[PDB]
Amino acid sequence: LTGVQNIDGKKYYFDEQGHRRRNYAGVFNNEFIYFGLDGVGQSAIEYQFEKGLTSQNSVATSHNAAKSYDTKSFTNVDGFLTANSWYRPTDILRNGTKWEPSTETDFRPLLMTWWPDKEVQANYLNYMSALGLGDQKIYTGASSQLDLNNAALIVQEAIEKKISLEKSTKWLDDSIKSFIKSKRKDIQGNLVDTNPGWTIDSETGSTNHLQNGAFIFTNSPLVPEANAAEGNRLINRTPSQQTGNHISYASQPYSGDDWGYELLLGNDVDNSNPIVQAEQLNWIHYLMNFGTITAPQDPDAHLANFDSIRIDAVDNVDADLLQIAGDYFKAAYQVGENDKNANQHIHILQDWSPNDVWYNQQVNGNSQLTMDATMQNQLLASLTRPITSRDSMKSFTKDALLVHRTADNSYNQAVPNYSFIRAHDSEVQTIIAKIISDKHPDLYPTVDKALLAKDSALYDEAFTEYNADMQKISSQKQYTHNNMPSAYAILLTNKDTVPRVYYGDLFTDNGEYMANKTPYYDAITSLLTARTKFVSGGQSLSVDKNDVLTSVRYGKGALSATDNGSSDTRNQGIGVIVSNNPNLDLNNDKVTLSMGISHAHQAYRPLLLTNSQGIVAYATDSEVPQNLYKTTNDKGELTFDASEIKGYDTVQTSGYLAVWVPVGASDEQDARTIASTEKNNGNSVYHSNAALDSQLIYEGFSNFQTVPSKNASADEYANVIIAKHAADFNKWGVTSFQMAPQYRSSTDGSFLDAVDTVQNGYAFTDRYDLGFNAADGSKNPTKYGTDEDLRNAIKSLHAQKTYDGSSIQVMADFVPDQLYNMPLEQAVSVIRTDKYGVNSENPDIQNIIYAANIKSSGTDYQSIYGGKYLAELQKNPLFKSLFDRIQISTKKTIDPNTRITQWSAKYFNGSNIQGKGINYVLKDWASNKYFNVSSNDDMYSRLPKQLMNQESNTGFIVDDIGVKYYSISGYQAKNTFVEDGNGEWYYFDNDGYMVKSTEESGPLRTVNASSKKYYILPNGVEIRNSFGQDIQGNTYYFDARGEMVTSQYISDDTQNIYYFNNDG
Ligand SMILES: OC[C@H]1O[C@H](OC[C@H]2O[C@H](OC[C@H]3O[C@H](OC[C@H]4O[C@H](O)[C@H](O)[C@@H](O)[C@@H]4O)[C@H](O)[C@@H](O)[C@@H]3O)[C@H](O)[C@@H](O)[C@@H]2O)[C@H](O)[C@@H](O)[C@@H]1O
Ligand SMILES: [Ca+2]
Repeated sequence: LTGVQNIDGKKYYFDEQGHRRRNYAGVFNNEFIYFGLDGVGQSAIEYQFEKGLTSQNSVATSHNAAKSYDTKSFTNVDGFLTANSWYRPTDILRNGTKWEPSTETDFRPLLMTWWPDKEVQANYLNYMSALGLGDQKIYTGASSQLDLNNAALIVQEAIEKKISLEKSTKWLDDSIKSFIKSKRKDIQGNLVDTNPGWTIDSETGSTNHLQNGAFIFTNSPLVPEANAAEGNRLINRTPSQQTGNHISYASQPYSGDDWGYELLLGNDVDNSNPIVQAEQLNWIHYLMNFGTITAPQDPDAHLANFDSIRIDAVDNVDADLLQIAGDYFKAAYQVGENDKNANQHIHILQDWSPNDVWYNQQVNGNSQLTMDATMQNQLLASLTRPITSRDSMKSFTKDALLVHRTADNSYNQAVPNYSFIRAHDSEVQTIIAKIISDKHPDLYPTVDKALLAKDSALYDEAFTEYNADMQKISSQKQYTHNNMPSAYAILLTNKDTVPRVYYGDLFTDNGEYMANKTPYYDAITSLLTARTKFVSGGQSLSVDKNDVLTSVRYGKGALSATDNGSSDTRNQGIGVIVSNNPNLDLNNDKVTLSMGISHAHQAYRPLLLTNSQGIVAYATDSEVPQNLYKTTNDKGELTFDASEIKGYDTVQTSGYLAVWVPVGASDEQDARTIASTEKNNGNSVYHSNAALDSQLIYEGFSNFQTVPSKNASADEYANVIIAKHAADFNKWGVTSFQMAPQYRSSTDGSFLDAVDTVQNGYAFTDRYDLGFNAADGSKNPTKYGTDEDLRNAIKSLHAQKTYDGSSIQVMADFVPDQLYNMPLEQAVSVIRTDKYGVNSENPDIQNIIYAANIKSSGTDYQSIYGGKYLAELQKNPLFKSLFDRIQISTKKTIDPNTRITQWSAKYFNGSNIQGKGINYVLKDWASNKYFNVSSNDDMYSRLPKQLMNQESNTGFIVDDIGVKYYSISGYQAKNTFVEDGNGEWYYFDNDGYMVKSTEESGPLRTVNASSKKYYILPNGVEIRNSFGQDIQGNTYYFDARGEMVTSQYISDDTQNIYYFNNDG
């Protein structure tokens, strides 16, 4: 059978293929039929909407009309209304039994007396009915307007009685907010959001962001105060892309890739805005003078200042900031003059992209130290990986390493760098999340998915496993790093690098600060003090035929194996042996430590050695038994037998580790070198040399440190423990103490940093608040301590003095990228995007108005200190070059003339998706304009006419000329689409009349001079997800938006494909 058929008094269409069709329109045997989803024909002549209007004027609309139309009587966001708007009516139905004038505090939720369409009204009624206040009747969007209105009166009676009983409306804010986010069962049987336009479910777009979605803020004439200047909101200005275009600075062996992207986390700060760039400078000046600024009455306030900064998230922010900072330290502390001044202020980059190393060198001029990621990645791959996945030791002599150490024999050649093995983030968090995954596949089956979980009970569980696996032998380490002391032994003996030690190597990553040691503490703290006494001179790496790494330092004064050295050489210069093979069987093969010829016929003793029991550590010459002493031959070589070196499997080593030092060193002996005072002509601020290698960084925190409970004793707080243990860090050779960010944390759980169990300080609302006491004067700390406790930690570290007589530096975590959890809402124009700022191309969310949490309180410490010192600094001659500098990305100078005391949306690139819902800002569907109460401009819609006690009618009205529609608010449809409760779409033209196709002008129609073609029946029904037949017999398809498809193949329900060409 083909064509039109009556099967059981019902019309069906069978195509020319014989297939029964659904969602097909056409003129068949001179009759216009629409085969709906059923596959059943409906008459495309007969109107499908209930004809008629109902007045929204009631006996009660005179009373429930707003007393004042002005902002006073409406809660609002910059004049706009949201679903959580409350308003003051003229009268209150007090206790459900009398109309009384409203007082100044008699506000009620807008949603008690007005809804944006009938379906929301229906759902509200059934929900308030679930709480016992509403009627049993179960009204739907299908039920009549008049019934819904009367039911809202019965609900209102019940609300008012409850309010009179409580003498409070707080319970109603609670219940309406819960209604707005409510879920319900459906026909499918799955839970769905009741009100999708008011939840994250409507915020659909790209998932490529840490928080599953992003907005870019853009300008729009509806919102004057959130609009940025022209040439601001620059995106993705990484060091590689700072100019506007990617630039590889890398040469033949090395990569010049960029892994950056602007929108990382939170609310994204526009660091391309010159006023923001000035406020970033002001914040650095505040940190570098924190003591003198916060405790002016303390005579020692000048000892409680920070000395250096680490730049955080370098790949995510405008790279102009690196120059701004590098200028400040030249202006303030003359770091450009010589190594002596440079090395007193050691800054570091979190520069993960391979190109950044070379950007830093060529453009940056080394104002901050790059990380050696090639060293980190190689130490991990060759030793820490379990046996299956492990690289050969021979990889340490490869070409792709940043600093070749096989033949390093000179100063001022290597790129100045810091190298490390682990970070608060790097190689800690990922391991925990994998444990969560391997224990709970039901919640997070893929490893990446496990990262994101915030449950306190999930971390506690994952950590008892993590801690237990760290105690296991290397062959049974399922998650923890193997060979950790072997890695630290290479790192701490290497030349031309500033090593950084992670807190969580020495201590447990979780629990009380400094309270529990790792299995590695003895090995690593031995190496740290030994570095101070022996590690100096040139270096060489080798690997013998058995893959045994031998790293040698020749001692101060000697730069190669054939160098005779100075008087300092003899008792300096360590040698290290590492194997990564648990079954190493040397047999007849010999391992050789070739110390220098400067070290011929010389007694050596062990610092570290591997047993089956673990690693033995000898702290002095006299702790070594005399048979373990070994003397070098005439060439300066030590030789080892299978009786000494074999494969091991302990907690601390897969393979072998040994460290040998020359006998007879004094206790006065320090291997470190004083910084040069000679003037530096070079582009770089730092130089890789003996004085710089004398430095060492200690990352003094972990994410998963337990957070001192509300009534914690004074000595749980980490900054107090730091002050106690100040001498221990100096003993370890620490010259730069990298503290945690000290900023008051968010507790909201938008991210892992924002979790109340681990409030690390990277998630903050008020950058200037380092734990100042509360308003009442009660002590109110951060995770680490009060402002007092911080100032005292800084003084204790400053009181410690290193080998050159200078203080131990204290480093601030400089975090310019984002702000979290801002208190006030602002209207903003948004586009849905991914993390790169690429338009996710959602039609519904293009330049729409959103109520974003994006405005600071204006009573915070930002409001006190923000831009405060820019007036002072501009007047200082030393800072002239900073303020006159043309920045790379902006091509303008910094703008210190405006102060930022309240953050506003105009200073942000964008934000993560906040889950308010697209239609959270309220809007009349007929006029398609937003409500605004602060303005009577024509771009905004006036209040719904009922609320201003005017005549108001809603529904469809047939007329001698055509069909008009009025919304629930009482306004006429003009130049919009309108969905009926039946599910059908219609369109209304400029004249305010429904578009209907005619015999003379067929169903395929452009409507809005938009070049977009739709299919409209004689009903006025605009068909969607459907096929449309022409009078000529041509067939077109119309997508989910109703738009005609062109040059494209459409797939069908039954897997049938039709490919429609351009225009037809
Ligand atoms: O202030 C916000 C945060 O600041 C710090 O973190 C900043 C950086 O966070 C991430 O970097 C961590 C990540 O870096 C490397 O990831 C390697 C990946 O590189 C590519 O994409 C590659 O193609 C991938 O295969 C590979 O996985 C490290 O090796 C890894 O260990 C680290 O986890 C961002 O990605 C960076 O762009 C940011 O600059 C601070 O640590 C955070 O806690 C703060 O919240
Ligand atoms: Ca940014």
